[PDB]
Order: sequence, then structure tokens, then C-alpha cells
Amino acid sequence: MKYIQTEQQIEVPEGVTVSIKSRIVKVVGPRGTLTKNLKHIDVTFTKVNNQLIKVAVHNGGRKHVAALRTVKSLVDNMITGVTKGYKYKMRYVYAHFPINVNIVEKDGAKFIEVRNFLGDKKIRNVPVRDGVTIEFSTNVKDEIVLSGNSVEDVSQNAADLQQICRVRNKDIRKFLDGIYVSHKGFITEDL
Amino acid sequence: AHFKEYQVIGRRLPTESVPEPKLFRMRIFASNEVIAKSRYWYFLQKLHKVKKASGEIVSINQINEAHPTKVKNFGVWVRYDSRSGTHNMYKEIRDVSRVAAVETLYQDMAARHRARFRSIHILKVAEIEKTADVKRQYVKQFLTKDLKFPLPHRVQKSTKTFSYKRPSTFY
Amino acid sequence: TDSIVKASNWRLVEVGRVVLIKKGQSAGKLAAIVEIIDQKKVLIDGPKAGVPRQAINLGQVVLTPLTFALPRGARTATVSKKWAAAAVCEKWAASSWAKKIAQRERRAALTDFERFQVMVLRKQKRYTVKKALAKA
Amino acid sequence: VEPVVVIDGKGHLVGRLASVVAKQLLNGQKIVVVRAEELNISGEFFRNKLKYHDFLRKATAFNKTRGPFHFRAPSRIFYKALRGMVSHKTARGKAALERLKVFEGIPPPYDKKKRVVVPQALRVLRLKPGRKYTTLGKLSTSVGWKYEDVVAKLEAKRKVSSAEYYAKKRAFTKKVASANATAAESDVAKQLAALGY
Amino acid sequence: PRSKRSKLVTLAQTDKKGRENKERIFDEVREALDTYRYVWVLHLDDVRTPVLQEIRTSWAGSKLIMGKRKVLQKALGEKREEEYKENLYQLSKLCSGVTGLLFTDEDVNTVKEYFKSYVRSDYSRPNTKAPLTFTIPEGIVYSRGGQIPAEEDVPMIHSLEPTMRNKFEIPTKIKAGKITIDSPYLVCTEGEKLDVRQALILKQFGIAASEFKVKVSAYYDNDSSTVESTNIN
RNA sequence: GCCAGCAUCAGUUUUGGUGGCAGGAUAAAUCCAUAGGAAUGUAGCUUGCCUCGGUAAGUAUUAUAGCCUGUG
RNA sequence: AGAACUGGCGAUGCGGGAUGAACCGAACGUAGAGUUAAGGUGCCGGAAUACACGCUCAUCAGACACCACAAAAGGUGUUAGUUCAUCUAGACAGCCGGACGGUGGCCAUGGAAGUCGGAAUCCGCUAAGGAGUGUGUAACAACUCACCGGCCGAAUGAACUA
RNA sequence: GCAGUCAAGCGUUCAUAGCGACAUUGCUUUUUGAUUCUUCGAUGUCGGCUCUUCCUAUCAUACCGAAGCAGAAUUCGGUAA
RNA sequence: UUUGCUCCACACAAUAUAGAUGGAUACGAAUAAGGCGUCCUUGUGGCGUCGCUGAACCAUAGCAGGCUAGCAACGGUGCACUUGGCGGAAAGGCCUUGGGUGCUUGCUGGCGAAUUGCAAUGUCAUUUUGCGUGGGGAUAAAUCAUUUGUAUACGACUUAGA
Ligand SMILES: [Mg+2]
Ligand SMILES: [Mg+2]
Ligand SMILES: [Mg+2]
Ligand SMILES: [Mg+2]
Ligand SMILES: [Mg+2]
Ligand SMILES: [Mg+2]
Ligand SMILES: [Mg+2]
Ligand SMILES: [Mg+2]
Ligand SMILES: [Mg+2]
Ligand SMILES: [Mg+2]
Ligand SMILES: [Mg+2]
Ligand SMILES: [Mg+2]
Repeated sequence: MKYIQTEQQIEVPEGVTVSIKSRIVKVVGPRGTLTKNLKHIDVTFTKVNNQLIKVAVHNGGRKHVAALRTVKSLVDNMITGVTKGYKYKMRYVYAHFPINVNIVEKDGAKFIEVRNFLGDKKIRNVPVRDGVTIEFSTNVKDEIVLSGNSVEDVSQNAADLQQICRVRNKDIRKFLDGIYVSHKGFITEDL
Repeated sequence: AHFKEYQVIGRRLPTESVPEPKLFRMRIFASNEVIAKSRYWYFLQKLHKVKKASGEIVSINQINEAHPTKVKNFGVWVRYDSRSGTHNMYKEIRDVSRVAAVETLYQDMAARHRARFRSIHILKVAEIEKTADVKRQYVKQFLTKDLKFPLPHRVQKSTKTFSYKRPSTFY
Repeated sequence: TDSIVKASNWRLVEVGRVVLIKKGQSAGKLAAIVEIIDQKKVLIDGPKAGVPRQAINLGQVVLTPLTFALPRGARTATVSKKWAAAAVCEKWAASSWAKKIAQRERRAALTDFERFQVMVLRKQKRYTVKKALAKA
Repeated sequence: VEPVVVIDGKGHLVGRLASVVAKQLLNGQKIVVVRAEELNISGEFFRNKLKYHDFLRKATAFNKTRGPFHFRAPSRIFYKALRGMVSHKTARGKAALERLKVFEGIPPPYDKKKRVVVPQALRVLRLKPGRKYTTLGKLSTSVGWKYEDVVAKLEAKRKVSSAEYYAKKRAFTKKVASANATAAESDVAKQLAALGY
Repeated sequence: PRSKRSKLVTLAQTDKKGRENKERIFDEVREALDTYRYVWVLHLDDVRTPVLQEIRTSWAGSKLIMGKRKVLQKALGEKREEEYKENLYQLSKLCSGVTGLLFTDEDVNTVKEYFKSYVRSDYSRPNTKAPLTFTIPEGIVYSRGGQIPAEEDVPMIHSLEPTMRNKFEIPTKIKAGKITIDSPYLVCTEGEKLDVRQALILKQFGIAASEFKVKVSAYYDNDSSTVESTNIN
């Protein structure tokens, strides 16, 4: 129908600042600083007061209107990351061969080394992305914690750590081995 | 074309045992009087047993708009022939004149349903007097209090085949 | 420590926006928006410039950065009274856009003898300008 | 009106530019096109790459050295469109094509000259916002051109030098404007203003 | 075809009730106020059908309406210039919850002292606080979950471990034949905000630490045309 | 003898400027007068309000803006 | 493989359909000027990168009669309509609570309690709740759905047409 | 292919004038894996040697998906010349 | 090889030539954004202004631009010399120093022009030499023939010898 005006609304909390010049967003908060390059959407941002941003599309179709809410969700995830953080927890299970997972520094680059997955002689190497921190949670057996400000980087690093050790040419109703995400939450889990 | 509106009043031929036959009037949207009288005889032959050589045209007049500068909302009832069958439709057009609304409807039917002039009947044109009697959302979204919108990405045509600075689409 | 969002400023088509007509019978003259018909078409009226009340495409005009208070759908005597009360012709004449328009048509109306005079005075001004430069 | 017209090819559409350059050449005007790696084609990168592969598939089957020749530079892709739009088998078309020069980047002596644009071939004026487009340097690199980093390094060097030149000329323009505005409100300035200058 | 969400497939026996049920409830409320002289506005918030089919059995003499709240307020005509009695707008604006209307005729202190008694036990009180702190031990978990005797219980079924872990965030394995969580994990504690997860865990471990008791807002006599307020919490 | 230029005309044709009339609802409009009305509700007044009068919702047919319809 | 009427080619150039006996326009002494037919006006190529309202994005789009062939059907691609419904007595989506009692209805079964099967399909209390829509257990449990209620506050759902 | 029961569209709004997609049963037993020594073959202007390309409608090799797929070995699909 | 060569100058004869006739007049990036000016802590900053086309900007008066006399300024500009830098993508060009010397329409005066006859491009910028005259300087190789065999149908290839 080509609606005349469509708007979404972003509520920004107290201790954080946002700076948007030409569809390039910078969020500065109590945990760091995140940035994003939104120069493929054709939207307009407007500051109402110092606590509300409003994003709008004028004379947009259906495919164009469907991107306002994804812009709002991306900027809200930036705000949520810089004020709470993202914490993913991964648990790894085995039947016979215990998996040894360690953090290494191969020419100063912070890899995860996985070895003895299903008795393999192969060493699997997965690089830590920039900004995500990996810890090994004591008092829980066979668990890893990934923490960061960027939900995209934290989730992508947990995803390729999941995908590096998959079962090949076997029966997956019988061979229950590998690493799985068990919880996605926040570093500051409340308040 | 650019249409006009005519009233056409016709009649049978007076004869023995039928003196003073009944007069019938129609409102035809057409671009000239020849097409106006042809459309009159088309509709009268479909509705009665009268031919063009059985009857005669009594009067042909052109109707102008009463208030040509006043933006009105029109509801138009039409029927048309598609490739499979024939259907009735209701549409809404916001414009200043009945002939203007009829022109926009003919363009809209050609653009949206590939219906030519020869397969469209205008059943009725009427003005919707009150708001909250407007069914179409594409018309309703212009009846809002204090309506404002911009025009982003202004494109200007030029001459001279060459420019000496990069253009700017600001507005 | 305040947030900063700049990103835009736009001229709006709305009731009361005055408008320069770029092509047609009434080219070069000002009118006002009195009603919005659709996304592409509006109803305009300018009584003082001498343009009739009519519907047009927005592609035949250009919006100016001038506006005044006007109710929706106001008739011609009303738009005349509000136009002269809000005094938009003087602000339009004080704009730098209209001065460039008048400068263009004044340069077009010149004769051969006035072109010769323009050349002589340009040389006389260039002398003192170039002498006042480089010894500042 | 100029003896040679130099066109900056950044941000133009390929066929809409080639049409107007072909007409200018046949009418008798000398054209130099620079920055041919920055041109655009409407449509997705994958679709344009598949079109180039359909072109790449055609060759003379009994001797591949006789066939259509597939040139990989962006300047040569532009030249192929232009040669399609003139009648190059005649002497008139040959002379028209010899009135033209196409380069990647801005080599000497054209880096000290003025570059123009063609507004009816510009992508921001012609394409609807939201449509996808392809960049010619990326398309030619994917099909086999091998000088995309050399040209980028040379273009960075040229941009540094022209930024110095512009800083100098902008300061000079500032002092000339200040010297001109102090000779206004003079009698000959008022006479010139009345005559319209 | 346009991209739209299609509804889920269910082919069952019940059908959806309409405005006729609301109209019948409104007519019943007006006729019940006309027939019974002791209309009491009560607030039965969190209650199981078993407990109500008991109070409806104890006061087997009066009438109880438990319809929609806005429909009941419309039947009592909560408009300031509308009524079916004299000045029932106070008793109409009193309703602010999952309201109930107990229309009686018998008493006016007995029907306000027995209620102060009926107060049986209930589930884990998902909105309020809980008292009995429970911590499951570091062994195989069982059905009563440290609320029965040693060998007088059944070990927990294998088909609930995925709900125990991926829907209550309790660390668990299987590792021999049963649930058998490795450490001892305390679910709830005394005098704290019991969460939805804690309340669902206490319900699945089948504990009953909160009490249900009726709360009567007001009671209006139609003979004197007057409503007395109460706070029988 | 060869090749041209200008003026005044005739025949054919193409492209501008301007004047006088006729018709139609003896254009329909705008504009002026007058009766009725409404809301995408102006003044006024009243309110959980009240950033110290900003806004919000309720009355009110022109008032400290206007509009619509009929008749002339 | 054969007939009927008319128009053509053969016997015929010219403008157009890129190209062609038969299609469209038009039939021909040698020239000049003007106007057109059919067909066209980004460039090849003479002539508007005219004006106006819409639709369409194709990982073999589509682009002009003869003539260089493809529907019903399927699409969670988009556009416009038609007929039914629901909705401030609060509709659709989401969160949360209820989801009861004769009764573990009757046969079959080593055991099957709504959920391996055959029969069946009732009654009460209800605001509503199936002699059960699925997951589940050896069988029970537990969860979900059908159906009602609280919170939030504006239009929403189905089938069909092109 | 023949015969019968259906039943969404239908006979451009009729169900049963008259169609009728998706289904569904019947009919074709040396009817309890039995007999059948059978290649019940087709082919008359082509066949063979030598040699080169192209198609994909994929046999093998590469990578994936499903299956009561324990392992091993297979089967059915997708991309791919 | 009857004075052959290099580099720089013209007496004279010429060559027009896909087509001179005031000037090809240098940021980069974005377009749902920028340019310019100003202010301060120096920013994704505050304030102001501009755009809606180069229809601009610079240049432009004098016999195709002559001969002279003054005023006012310390400017503009041509022409060779000169001091330095910079430029490698195809640099082959750009900036600058300091003196000579010409012009100046910034302003004011004095002479001259005709007959090309009422128009006829009415010839005005740019080039490579040639006949030897004019000034310094520079003194070579290749092929055939003879020979080799890392090569070979023949040519070609690869070696040796004043
Ligand atoms: Mg004449
Ligand atoms: Mg008149
Ligand atoms: Mg013959
Ligand atoms: Mg013939
Ligand atoms: Mg013929
Ligand atoms: Mg022909
Ligand atoms: Mg053809
Ligand atoms: Mg002729
Ligand atoms: Mg042309
Ligand atoms: Mg395949
Ligand atoms: Mg296997
Ligand atoms: Mg191969």
C-alpha cells in the first residue's frame, strides 16, 4: 500500500550515550563501547529527549517496512550488551574418550584447542574473537563460559566451537558426544 | 482520453397505439458526443428492445462540476470482464472532480487487472459525505489531523549533457 | 555526556507551505498548499501572484523554506488575507534564491552599450582589488 | 565546447554511460574516461558474474585463437559496450573510436585536469533506492583481472597529493574573497550591482 | 501467496462460547440480586476447582457467580448514573480482580466468620513468598524429592530429565540408570521472593507450604440498600 | 559569356504575433448576500492534570480561526 | 488426399516485418517542393534518455500480429478485490492460573487407569473443562492441547477470485 | 483398459439434464515363495579398425541429507561432467 | 658509396591534417546527506550561511589593434636569463627566487585610418625537412662467402676466423 510514515521507538537508559551521524551508531556505556554500520537500510533516526530515539521510514513498501524492527532490535542488543553483557555456557559430554579442551597462544592469537574427541589423533583449533573472554567454570564438570559485549561475536564463537566437533559417518542416536550450548543469559544476571 | 460527462435523453419512435413514448436518461462518461451517443444506444439495447434505427436522441448535454476546487472522496462501483469471468468491484478515489476520478479509475483498472475500456462498466459514482464511512486504508491514511510528510531523494533533470560538480539529492 | 543524533532536516509538504511553480502557464510565481490529495498531488492557490486555484503534481513545483499559518481547505479570500497578514512576499524577496533569479533576468535584459559599461567598470574594480591584495 | 572532455567514471551506470559517449564520439567530440574500475551495473553481483560466464563460454570450436576474445580489465568491459554501440566495421566508426581513451585510475597528465560527470547516467539519480548493483572492479577481479591492489595503492598516493593541493587553493580562495568583500560598498561596485554584476 | 502465519492443527470436541453465555450470566446476576438479599463481593484469586466445589458444597444454600469481571460489573451497572438497586456503584467499583459474587440471604456475621475459617493448603505461591527450604541431596533423585522415607519412594522417571535441565536450569546427568545430579542444589529458602522457576520446581517435587484463604471485600443487604465493607483477609 | 547579392511581385507551402464576434446551466467556478449544518472541533468554560499554564480529555456551532450545504 | 467463395503470388518493383514468392501499407514516365500510410523515436539509425498513473526483481526476467507455440496445478513472492465471521460486555498474538466429580465407564490384556485395540460418546458441577489433541511411563505419574479467567489495548481471522 | 462406490470443483451462483481432478475396490494364480532346462529376444544395410569433441538423463571417485543407520556392509535422495 | 653523421639556428620552397578560431578552469567522500565561514576544551562538537545548475568564473576597448604627450600608483603582465625545489602509473610537467626590459584600457589629451568601392574564409595559431652555404663535436656495424654441430627438408638456429 506504501504507507506514509512508519516509526519504531528505542528507550535508552540512564548511564549510556548513543551517537548516530550517517547511519553509524556508537554506544558508550559502563562496560565498554560498541559500534555498528547501518548504511544499507535507508532509515531516519531522531532524538526526542535524552532518553528516547525514534526511527522512521517515509513512503515505504512492505519489504522496506520489515526492516525497522530489525534496526530497533540490533540497537537494543547493543545497549543491552554494553550495560549487562552476554554470557553463554557450553557443556561437553563423552561416552568413552574424555575430551581435553584448553586455551593456547599460537603466535599470540588465543585459540581453543580440542583434542581426543572420540579418540582422534587430530587437534581441532578454534580462534577466540576480539572481545569475547573464555573461562572454565569450577564447581561444574565439563563446562565453558563465553562472555562479552557483542551478542553476535559471542554467539558466533559458541556456534563454531559447536560445529568444529561433529560426528561423521556414524549413528547419532548412538554416539552422544560433543559440545552444546546450555544457557544464554547475562553477565549481570539481575538488576 | 480526458473524459467529459454527458446526459443523454432518448426515446422510442412514436407510432400507432403508442403515442408519446417514455423518455429515458443516462449519464455517460465519454470523450466526445459521438462516443456518448454510441454508448447510450449500447446500454439501451442491452436493457430494452430499442434499436438505434428504432429510436431517436432527444437531448445531449454536458455536465460540469458544481465545485471544481474542493477535494472530495468518491466511491465507485464497477463491473468488468476478466479472462475467466465477470466480476463486481468497489473502489475509492480521492480527487476534485467526477471526470478526474473516472480517469484515475480507468488507469487503475488497466494497471492492476489488465482490463481495457471495452470490458468495464461504470455502475455508479458517488461522493462519501462523512469520514468513518471510508473503507479503504490507502484513502484513510490521508484523512489524519495535521498531516505532514517530506519528500526525500529529490532528483533534478538537466540539460547540457555534462555537469561540473556532483549533484545533491537534498530537499 | 549527552546523546547526539543529527542526520537530517527536510522541507515538509503540509498546509501553509508556499511553493514556487517551475513549469506551466504560471511559471516563476508563488502559491500555497491548501489541501493534500495524495502522495503526488496537492491543491494550490496563490491570489496575489495571479495563479488560479488548481490541483497539480508535486513534480511541477519546488518547495521553498517558507510557510505560514493557514487552516485546512481555506478559500481564496482567506488565503489572500492570511498571505498578506503573514507577509511572505517580503521574506521571499529577501531570500538569496530570489535575488539570484532577479540577477539572472537582469543580466539577460542588458544591451550592447551596457555590456561595454559592465566591462569597463569590471576592469576599474579589478585594479583596486588586485592592488589591495598582495599588500595587506 | 572543450577540445577534450575528461569524465570521472565513478558512480555511473555502464550502458547509460556508453550510449552518451558513443553519440558524442560520432558527433565529433574527444572523450577521455578515467577511473573505469569504479563503474556500476544494475543487478546483483552473482547475476552479473553468471552473465559474464555465459559470455566466457563462447569461442571458435576448431581454433580457440580465432574466436571472440575475452578481455578482463574494467576499461575493456566498458570498451566492449561502446564498440557494440558504434558501427566499428566502417571508416567512420573507426575514426570515432579513435577519438576515445579509457583508463583505470587517473594517470598523468589527467590528474591535474578537471573531471566532469554525466547526470543522466549517474546511479544515485537513476536507480530506485533499495535496488542492488555491482561494482566493476570486483566483477573483473572475480573473472580474472589481476591488478586491483596496485591501482588502489596508486590511487591512495594521488589522493594524498590532491588533498595538499586543495588545502593550498582553499586558503588562497579565502584571502581573495576577503580582499574582494572589502572593495564592495564602493561607487563602482554599486554601479556594477545596478547593472547586475 | 502472501507470507502469513498459519494456525496450528487441532481437531477436538469442544467449541468456543460466544456473547450468549455473557448475556445469560448478566441476566442471571440481575435476577440473583433481585432474589437474594445478601450480595457479597469476594475475591477468589488463586484456587483449584477441588476447593471451590467444596465451598459451593458447604454454602450449598446460597448462589455463587464466578463470571468475567467486566461483565459482572456491567450487570451490577458500574456506571455512576446506572443501577439495578439503590447506590450499588460502590459495590460495583469495589471489584478489581478475578471477582466472585456470593448472593445469600441468611446471615450477616456467620457468613463473615465461617469464611474466616475455611483455609486449606495450596501450591507453592508463585507470586508470594515460601517458607519450607528444600535442598535435594547428592544422590539419585526420587518422586517425593526428599519428602518421603528411604525405601518407601519411587525414583524419578527417566522421561523428565530434559524438563528438569532445559526448563528449570538444574544441573543433571544420567550416568548410571536414573537422574542422579552430582551436587546438592537448594531450590527455595525461607522468606524470599519465590520465582516462577522455584514455584514450578516445588510443584514438581509436590510440596504444599502456602495456605489458601478466602478474602471478602464487601457485603450488601438489599433490604436496607446498603453495602458494608470488610477486610477479612 | 560565367557566378552571385538586394528590392518589389506572382504560384505553392511552413512557422509566429495580434484583433473582432457566436454558443453552452445566455459556461460551471471565484467574489458578494442570506438560511441551515457539522467535525479531522476555533474561541470560551470544566476537569486525574498542571514542568508553575504546558499538555491530556469533556462540553461548546464562530466566538479571540475556519469549513460545508441550499437559495439569491 | 480432396472441394466452395473472395483476395493474392505466378506476371511485381517500392516503405515496413533484421532476413523471406504469398503478411501490413501502397502499386511504378523523368524531376523539384510540401504532407502522410504501415512502422517507429537510449546507441547502432532519421526521430521526445517526452509527459502521466500504476505493476514487476527472474541463480536462461521480458520485450510487438503472420512467426519462430504451452495451461490446470503448486508457491510462508507481491498487488487489488468478493463473501463470511470476531471485537471496549475487550477481538488476534504473548505471559500466567484453572482444566473438576461418578470413574481405574464396558469388553479384551501378563499389564494398559483419556492416549496397543474393539465397543463408545453418558451424567453432575460449572465461568469452563473431551468417557479425550499429542508427548510420555511395564502400567501409574507429569506435561500439553480443546475450552474458560487475569494482564496488556485496536482492529483481526478464514475461504475464494485474478 | 473395463466395471462399481465415491466427491472438491461442476453444467462460467443449479449436485443428482450431464461432467467430474484426488481416491477407492474389484480382473489377469502351477492361487503356502510353486513350476517355466527358454535366448519365448530383437536386427538386412550396415559391422569393425583408427581418432577427436560435446550433453547430463551420474556407474565410480568428492561433499552432504534420510532410514531400526550398533560397528562393518548396503538402500533411497541432493549438488556435481 | 664522390661530403656521409649528431646537436642547434634560417635565405628561400613548402605539408592540411576525421577538422584551432578567448580559456580542457585539478580535493576526497556521502546522497535517509553535504560544502564554506567562525568559536572552543577539538568533537560523529556549537553557531551562521549556501544550493533549487556552467545562464558560472576568469578574460575581454586600441591599424588583425599604429605613432605620441601627461596624471595617479608600487599594482598587473609578456619576453628571454636566474636561485632553488618537487614530480616514475604513461614522470616529459608544476611551483618558486632575483635582477633586466617591453606593454598597461586605472585616469586625461593630440594625430592617423577612406578607393577591399553595397557581401564573397577574404588567408593572421601550430610543423617536418630539402638545395648547400652556418657552429661545435662524434670515427660503427650487419649480411654473403669460409667454418662448427648442442641445430637442421630448405630457410632458420648455435659456434670460430682480419
Ligand atoms: Mg509569396
Ligand atoms: Mg459567465
Ligand atoms: Mg510460369
Ligand atoms: Mg498478377
Ligand atoms: Mg505486390
Ligand atoms: Mg523491403
Ligand atoms: Mg521477425
Ligand atoms: Mg513526385
Ligand atoms: Mg538520432
Ligand atoms: Mg543432476
Ligand atoms: Mg556404517
Ligand atoms: Mg572433461
